[PDB]
Amino acid sequence: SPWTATSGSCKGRCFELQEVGPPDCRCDNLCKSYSSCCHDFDELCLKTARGWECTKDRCGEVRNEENACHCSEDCLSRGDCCTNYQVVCKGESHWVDDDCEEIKVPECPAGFVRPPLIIFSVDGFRASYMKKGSKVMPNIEKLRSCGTHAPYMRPVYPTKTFPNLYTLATGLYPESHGIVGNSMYDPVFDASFHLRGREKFNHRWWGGQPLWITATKQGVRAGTFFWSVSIPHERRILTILQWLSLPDNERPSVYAFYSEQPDFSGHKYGPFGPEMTNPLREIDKTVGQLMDGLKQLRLHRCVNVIFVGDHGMEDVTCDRTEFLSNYLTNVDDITLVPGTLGRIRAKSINNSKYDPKTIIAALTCKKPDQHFKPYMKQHLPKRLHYANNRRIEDIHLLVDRRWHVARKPLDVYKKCFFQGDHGFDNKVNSMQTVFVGYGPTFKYRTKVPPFENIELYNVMCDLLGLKPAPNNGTHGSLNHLLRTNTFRPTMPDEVSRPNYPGIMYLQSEFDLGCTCDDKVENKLEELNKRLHTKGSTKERHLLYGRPAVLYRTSYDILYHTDFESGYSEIFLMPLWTSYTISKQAEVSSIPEHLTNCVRPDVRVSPGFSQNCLAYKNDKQMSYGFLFPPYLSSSPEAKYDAFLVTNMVPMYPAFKRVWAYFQRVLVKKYASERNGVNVISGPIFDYNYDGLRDTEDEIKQYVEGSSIPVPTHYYSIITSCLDFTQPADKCDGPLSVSSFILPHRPDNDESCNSSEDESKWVEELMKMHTARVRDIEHLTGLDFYRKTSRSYSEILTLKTYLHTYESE
Ligand SMILES: *[C@@H]1O[C@H](CO)[C@@H](O[C@@H]2O[C@H](CO)[C@@H](O[C@@H]3O[C@H](CO[C@H]4O[C@H](CO)[C@@H](O)[C@H](O[C@H]5O[C@H](CO)[C@@H](O)[C@H](O)[C@@H]5O[C@H]5O[C@H](CO)[C@@H](O)[C@H](O)[C@@H]5O)[C@@H]4O)[C@@H](O)[C@H](O[C@H]4O[C@H](CO)[C@@H](O)[C@H](O)[C@@H]4O[C@H]4O[C@H](CO)[C@@H](O)[C@H](O)[C@@H]4O)[C@@H]3O)[C@H](O)[C@H]2NC(C)=O)[C@H](O)[C@H]1NC(C)=O
Ligand SMILES: N#Cc1cc(Cl)cc2c1C[C@@H](Nc1ncc(C(=O)N3CCC34COC4)cn1)C2
Ligand SMILES: [Ca+2]
Ligand SMILES: [Ca+2]
Ligand SMILES: [K+]
Ligand code: NA
Ligand SMILES: [Zn+2]
Repeated sequence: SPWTATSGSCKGRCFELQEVGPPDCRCDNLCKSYSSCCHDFDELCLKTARGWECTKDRCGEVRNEENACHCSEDCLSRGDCCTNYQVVCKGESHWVDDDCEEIKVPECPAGFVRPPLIIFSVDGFRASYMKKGSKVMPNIEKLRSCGTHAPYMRPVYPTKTFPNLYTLATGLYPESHGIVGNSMYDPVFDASFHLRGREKFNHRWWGGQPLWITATKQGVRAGTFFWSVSIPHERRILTILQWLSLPDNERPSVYAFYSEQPDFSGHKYGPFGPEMTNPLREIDKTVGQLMDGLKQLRLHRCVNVIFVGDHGMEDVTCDRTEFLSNYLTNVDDITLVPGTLGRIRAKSINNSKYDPKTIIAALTCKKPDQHFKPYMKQHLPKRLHYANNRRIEDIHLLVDRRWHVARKPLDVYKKCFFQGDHGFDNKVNSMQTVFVGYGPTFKYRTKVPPFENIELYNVMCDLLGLKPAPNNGTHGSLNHLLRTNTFRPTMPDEVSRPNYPGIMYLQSEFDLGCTCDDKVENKLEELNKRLHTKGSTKERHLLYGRPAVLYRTSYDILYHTDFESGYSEIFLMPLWTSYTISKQAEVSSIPEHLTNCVRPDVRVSPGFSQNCLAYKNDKQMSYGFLFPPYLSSSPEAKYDAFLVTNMVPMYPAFKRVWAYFQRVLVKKYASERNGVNVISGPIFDYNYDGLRDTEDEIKQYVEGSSIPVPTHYYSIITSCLDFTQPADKCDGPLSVSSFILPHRPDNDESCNSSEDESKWVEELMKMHTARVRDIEHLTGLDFYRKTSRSYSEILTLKTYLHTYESE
């Protein structure tokens, strides 16, 4: 390691805020972790004498600087009283014993320019501990009941510690901030990141801009967020309280506490082992020390406190391990990053025999109850946002909750007794964690719906008056947590205006190789057809306004009896198709005579249309329709569903999924939700960056054509939250579920796909559930432009994820 001159001194420097560089010895809260503290750091900065609590006998003692904390009359002015000083010595109450009283305005001491923010972060604090441990956590239960709380907060994938803490700090997905696991190899650096050792302290791992840097760059001082493991929790609290006693111009406005518990014990004992009660009690006692200490400093109605976890904890035992050696012939030629997720790469880049395709195949649906599923990273559910980083191996194993994956059996017993772990898919209930906000800027006695931890950075910025660095939150989506300091964004400006084409082409101008048995012949209904094509039913089918197109392109709005679309002249297909299905709608067949019907659209030039010949010649690719012919309002309207402008390229394997969605599931949802509005369309994300591809990024076309092949198909399914009102006459808040289905040429993902669609398609769709915001990123469209609802409410709706977990 680098040389440090430990012969310097921490006198007058204990828990200094500014870092000093090698070779200078350190006195900060992380110095122990770098083995670089000055020789007298323990003696001066980690005093322990007489413990952490005042007692009657110590009240008004002569100050003894040796003591861990003080009970002398000068201690409040020095800022170093034991947290219970005023209770024991001055007849005050513990904070927890005081009634909840609304904090309508900050009540801060003179010299405080803004309410400080204290983040109280807890590792492995599973969401359900707030109910199941409530009898042993009175301080936490008071924060929860009196402040603003969610029933749970969704972590990021993988549900590991450093990825989640750093997402809290940055607002970024792991793929963007770079901490993609607790273990990583970076092929460009040729460097490895591990929990143990020095490499993880190198700045090149840590991307984005974390909150303490955002603060500092904008003139807001920060406490150092990382605490060496051996610093007792009592000392971390005392350190924060001492910093809060610094002069105004020296004093931070943002702070973080961290606890390794309950994660540490949860690994040993399982999430609900009897041994878990004590760690929860201890954390609660720490919270009480903080709050008593704030009360002493007259800050308990001034500071905003966030109580937040990184991830939950699941029951996992050594016996529930899958071994790759039971699947692969070649297990010595791979490197596996193991555990609650798998990542596989070649052991040697000089091995020309390594082949990811044969590895995937050998891992796919090989054992009936197989407890992991292999994916190429681009095929992972888009909601995980887990692909666009060179540190993420191409081959990924999604491991079932309660299981591990390992390379060989000896890997498990050459080192177990553990009973808990985490890392699984971030929709899994056991992985959910906690959020409580308490203070003047948060709401009083308020429950908010579950939300994702990527959203918190923005809020913490709002709490501190900071402009957030660019991040993956949706700023304004959490305004409903806040009494004040809301962020009031404007809707993005539409970049491309639509064309509204009329009838401009004769049938014979088209030479598309299409056919349709549609030659059948009325002045009464002549006018009706013309009205429908000029948009007379658009209010029924486009319920929340046209989506706005946020990039430069050429597209047409096309109206029909049963659906409206925004048709791209560049991609030769809709960007979006919008239609409403009432609870009373009937499903019908595709008539025998229309099975292979495709019809030219006389509003759209031959040159801006798909053609049927390309599909005939492309022996791998077929086609489907975005507005489903099955849900036509009448036999005559059904002809509109067969327009070439409603056609999209679909692999036969995918058509099985799509047809079941369209013929069975849409009507099921309309029945259950009292009507639904559906917006469906293609997505192109060939570079797996979560963002709309430009034309030049497209890697596959329908053979012999310029018709690009989507990587995914989306649908956004909206109805009235009050399901006593039909989707098309909803006066209040909305309810949404969405999906982003991978457009794959096989159903290998679905191990039961040989069975009828009723046994597997809906399961696939649930796995590929999505937020509206995910679709916005992937399409460059902006939805819900014209509703009766507040914009912040709509932002919340766009971040909603339908998870399909139990309670
Ligand atoms: C979630 O939120 C985040 C944040 O808003 C979104 O990420 C942004 O998306 C942008 C598009 O993908 C991306 O913009 C690019 O930035 C390039 C330079 O970036 C550097 O500087 C910024 C600013 O300080 C910094 O944040 C970057 O940090 C990344 O890289 C470092 C390593 O150096 C990492 O430590 C860090 O974690 C982060 O890595 C992540 O992003 C990079 C991409 O930058 C990925 O590769 C990583 O895997 C990881 O995900 C950088 O230090 C900039 O140079 C780009 O400009 C090109 O594009 C335009 C397009 O027209 C073109 O005109 C330009 O000429 C240029 O092209 C030329 O270079 C091409 C690339 O080599 C070349 O092929 C061409 O031929 C051209 O010569 C571009 O603007 C932005 O960096 C990230 N920011 C972050 C923090 O990740 C993210 O999209 C959101 N996610 C979702 C789903 O919404
Ligand atoms: N990023 C981030 C972030 C974001 C928020 Cl909102 C709060 C906090 C954080 C960070 C956290 N402090 C914290 N985390 C981990 C550790 C830890 O593990 N350490 C220190 C040495 C070892 C490495 O192995 C043992 C210590 N301290 C408090
Ligand atoms: Ca953790
Ligand atoms: Ca893309
Ligand atoms: K074909
Ligand atoms: Na299958
Ligand atoms: Zn852990």
